[PDB]
Amino acid sequence: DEEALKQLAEWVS
Amino acid sequence: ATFISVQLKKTSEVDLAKPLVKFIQQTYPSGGEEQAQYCRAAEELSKLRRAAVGRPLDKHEGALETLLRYYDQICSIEPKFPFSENQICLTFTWKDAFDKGSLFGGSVKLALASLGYEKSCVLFNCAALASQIAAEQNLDNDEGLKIAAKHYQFASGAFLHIKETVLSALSREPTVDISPDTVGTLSLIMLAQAQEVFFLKATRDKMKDAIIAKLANQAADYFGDAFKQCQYKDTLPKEVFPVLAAKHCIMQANAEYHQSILAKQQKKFGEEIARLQHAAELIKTVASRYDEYVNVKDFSDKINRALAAAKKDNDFIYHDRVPDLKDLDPIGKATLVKSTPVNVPISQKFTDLFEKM
Repeated sequence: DEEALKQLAEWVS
Repeated sequence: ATFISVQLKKTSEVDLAKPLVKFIQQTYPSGGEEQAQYCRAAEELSKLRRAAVGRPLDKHEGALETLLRYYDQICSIEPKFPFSENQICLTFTWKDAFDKGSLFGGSVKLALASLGYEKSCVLFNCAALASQIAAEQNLDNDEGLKIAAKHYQFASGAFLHIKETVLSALSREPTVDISPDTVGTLSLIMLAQAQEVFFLKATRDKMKDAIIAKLANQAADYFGDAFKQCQYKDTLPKEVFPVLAAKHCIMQANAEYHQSILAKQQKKFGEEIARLQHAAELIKTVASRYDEYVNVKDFSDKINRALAAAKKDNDFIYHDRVPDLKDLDPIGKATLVKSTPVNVPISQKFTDLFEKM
């Protein structure tokens, strides 16, 4: 389930 | 939404230029032009301090960038000027951000002839402003969210940097607001709030209930740990401990609430009821201990709506056994948040006023 998790990590980037 | 932010430390005005100009006319026999401009660049630096740390509170990227420039500058002056040899004659005086001191006297203040002390209190105020700006954001907005998350993470990394370096750089015993214990705790608080901001992002983007629950579960760990660093301590303002205790339970209730929606989807009706009963108990605790500090009323109603509907149908239709909490799988933890390292320069498009020196 760590797919949508990267697409959250890389938003504040 | 009840967010913790930190008050800036107060300082008193200093003439940075006078003592810097006089100690530039050394090696550098150039009593002419080139050397006597590095002495008007020291006028810019003194003016920069008055700007960073003297002006009435402004809460924009305006005021923070000023502060962060000033920090950048101070750090690039440390090779340029003899100060852990000291050598030079500057005294910075700062009041403690939290300790009012006895009104049987004055402030809790600390004067020190140190660039170390200066940069620490500066960094403190960079973190504190960052926390004020983060707490200010409208979290019903995706860019508000993003500014909060970025700034809470900055503030966290910057309090943490002070924790690893205050004692090294001060030589003397620091004041309690900048000491490693207060500041390690402020770091964890900002980081908790950064995570809470990602939970709210995910709520808002209507992500998978499983995602949201792990984000809430990890927030509860962070808030749990911060309130435990405050349990035996009266350093921070009095609203801090109860807010962190409340948030730790609110976050756990959000974890259980979203994990309950997943259980239902999966037709695990007993588990749904068990998680919802846990949520309601947590939220009932917070409503009765911490009502001066949070309003938990709509969440509580929402949980009660879901639990009343759940129980009615389980009793009338499914007859699932409501399991005991110790028999449920743990909700996982998703951490989306780190302490931003302090790597000079921290300001936008920095230029050192004493670069070619």
